[PDB]
Amino acid sequence: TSTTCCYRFINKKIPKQRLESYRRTTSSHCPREAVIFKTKLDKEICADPTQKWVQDFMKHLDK
Amino acid sequence: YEEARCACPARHLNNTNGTVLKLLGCHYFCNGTLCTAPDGYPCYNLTAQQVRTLTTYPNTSCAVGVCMKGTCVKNGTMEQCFKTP
Repeated sequence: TSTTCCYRFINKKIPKQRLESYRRTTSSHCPREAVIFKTKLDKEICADPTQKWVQDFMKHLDK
Repeated sequence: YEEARCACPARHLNNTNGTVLKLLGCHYFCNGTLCTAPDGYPCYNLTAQQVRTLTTYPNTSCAVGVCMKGTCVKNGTMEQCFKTP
């Protein structure tokens, strides 16, 4: 996953009860810095870390 | 739904030029959908012959482009691109 990057972000907020965890894309050379949420349906969804709801859910899942 | 389904992490091609990773073409398959990268997104447009010999080190100058309704529109910049494996 060293060259795995998010080309598109989800535009609407994912309901908090539907999330499991997250990770960041690890290449600094990815065009768009991204966080990857993993949902209860075992899906990986790209989200824009410049949005507040993404920041808040990151803190939530961290605890 | 189309947006969420297509907001999947995707493998990009690397390069030795120190610039951003770029998609090979402008389409990616995930979650049961052949997705199109958003207009403006960076891509490589490789010829059929270049794709045939694409490997884990650069062996051809790869045309840089931008995605536009599913086509990688070349902008004239050339890079030494390669696949990660």
